[PDB]
Amino acid sequence: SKRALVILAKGAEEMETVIPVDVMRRAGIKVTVAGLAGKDPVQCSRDVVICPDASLEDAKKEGPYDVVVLPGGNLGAQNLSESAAVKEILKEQENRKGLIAAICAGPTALLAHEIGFGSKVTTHPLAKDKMMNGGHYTYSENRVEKDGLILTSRGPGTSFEFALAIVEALNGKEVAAQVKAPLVLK
Amino acid sequence: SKRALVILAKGAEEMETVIPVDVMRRAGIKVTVAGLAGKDPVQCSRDVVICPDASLEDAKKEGPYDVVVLPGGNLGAQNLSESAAVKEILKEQENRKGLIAAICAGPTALLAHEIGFGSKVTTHPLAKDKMMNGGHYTYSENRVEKDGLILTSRGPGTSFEFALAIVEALNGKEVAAQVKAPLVLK
Repeated sequence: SKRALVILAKGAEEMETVIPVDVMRRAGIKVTVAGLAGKDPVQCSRDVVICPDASLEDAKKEGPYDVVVLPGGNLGAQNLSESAAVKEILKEQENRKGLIAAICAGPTALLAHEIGFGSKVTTHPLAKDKMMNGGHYTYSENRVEKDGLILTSRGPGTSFEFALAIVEALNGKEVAAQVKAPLVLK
Repeated sequence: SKRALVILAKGAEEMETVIPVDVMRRAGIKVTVAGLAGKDPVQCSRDVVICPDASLEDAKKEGPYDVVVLPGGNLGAQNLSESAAVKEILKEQENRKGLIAAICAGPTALLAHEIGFGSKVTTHPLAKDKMMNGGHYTYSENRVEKDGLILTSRGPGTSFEFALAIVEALNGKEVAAQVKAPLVLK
């Protein structure tokens, strides 16, 4: 009965959006895919078009959520970083001691909104310098990094690991293992 | 300048749809996401809603394609299996000696349409018995199986491998390696 908010902006990495949504739903998490710009379909980085479940404005009224998830994609992460609405959502989640999960370029939105300073984080290798501007975080090359309530990961190829880490954090290791087996992961 | 047709039906596994589309586009392949039922948005197995690029009817007029891709998801694969339009597309592709790629439950649509009999194939473990009804194929537990122009794979967790195998088949090993590195695969 845990709840996840996935914030979907134009230019989001569609694999990094869909893998966590799908895996979290397999884990019995109630996931809301919320469109940053509104209710309209979102054109992702490789032109996959995804229809959000709700606008972010409407989804926020239905919170709070057990996790807020930020997909990557450079242009998607920049749109998340420039959003006052995302700022408020992340600050409130941080304030209530709720989990925040971000992947690839996604964690650079944490920097933009001054979230989780002092945490160990990872990002896509190409996003490291952006994330580390100012030295506000300590960098990690782990495929998934979790420092308390800040959970980060590196890229499309770590999305399953990222998603299962979220499942483990919310629903426990046993559920994560049960969800993992039918995926045919290596 | 290679071209891929991805046939998207209600109940398709969204990870198995999006990963190949995204990875193939990273490889410079022109991908058409074609809606089986028409141009309308498609509700995937875990409720991700994807807007196709075109209807299958319209996409067929723009062929032929260097690969026809069948995602899995049990209900999606069943819809592919029951479609006369898919039958014609697969038979024509087989007739012109073009590549057909299917993942998870996806290969059971090959059985339904009598495509590639005598090939070595793999499927999701839970789809093995369906696929092997009649003994028309030889079963494999390889994560990706390629027997000439029939390329198969096992599940969401083999989707990157499946996608990169398609890229290698169309654009060569060097391009596949170049596309792979920024994904941060294990």
